[PDB]
Amino acid sequence: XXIYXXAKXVXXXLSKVLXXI
Amino acid sequence: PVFHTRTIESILEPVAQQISHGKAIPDLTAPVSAVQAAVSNLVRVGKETVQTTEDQILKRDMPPAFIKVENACTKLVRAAQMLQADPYSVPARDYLIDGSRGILSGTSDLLLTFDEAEVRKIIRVCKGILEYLTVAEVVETMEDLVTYTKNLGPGMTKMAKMIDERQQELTHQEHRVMLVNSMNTVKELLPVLISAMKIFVTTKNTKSQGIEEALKNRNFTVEKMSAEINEIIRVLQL
Repeated sequence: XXIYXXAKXVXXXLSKVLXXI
Repeated sequence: PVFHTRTIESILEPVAQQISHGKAIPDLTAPVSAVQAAVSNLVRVGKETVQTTEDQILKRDMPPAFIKVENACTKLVRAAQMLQADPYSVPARDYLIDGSRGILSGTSDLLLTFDEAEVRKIIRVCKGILEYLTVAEVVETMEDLVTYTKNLGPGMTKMAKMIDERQQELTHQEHRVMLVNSMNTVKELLPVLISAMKIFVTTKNTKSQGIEEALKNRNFTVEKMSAEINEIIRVLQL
């Protein structure tokens, strides 16, 4: 479903924030 | 805790690990802004899935999950603002932490909720076969058995293919093995039931006393098949 791709796009985004500490 | 489903795991495991935490914190507005865009899109898809579904449980459980990641993303957007003013701000440090934590939880909740929806669909496929087994006791002619086999044949098939595709997805192994066994038992037991019925119908249309016998092997087979399908349903929910 579209749900999975959207959730992954939030998971990725969030990772990039955290990989900056 | 372990994400069941190989799919939820690939989505949430990388970041669940990272969320396992000083001095300088660089300027997070660019990245935090990409989280904010993605969570807006998630809420979008959520609302859609809600108005589009016929599942009552999905309708009341999914919204509280968008909201949770929505308010959690707010905490992240604000923690950035703050950290730009004072990179050493201890407040800001915590909003970022709780902010991310909230985002992990809500997303996870949202998916746990969506996964339950898919399981009910599957559960209902099973209940269909369970219904149609209770109708076995009314077949008395030899041409009514032909009707029966024609409907249940393909029905068992659909169930099998779909349980099979479901188990491959679970990330727990015992659960995977319980399903596979139970679907095998039921599949082996189908020709047994037909043969059982075929015997009943013949023993009836000929009148031969061993009909007490035939009727109870038929029934025993219906029961063993039902006991298993209920077991498939139970396991589906773990």
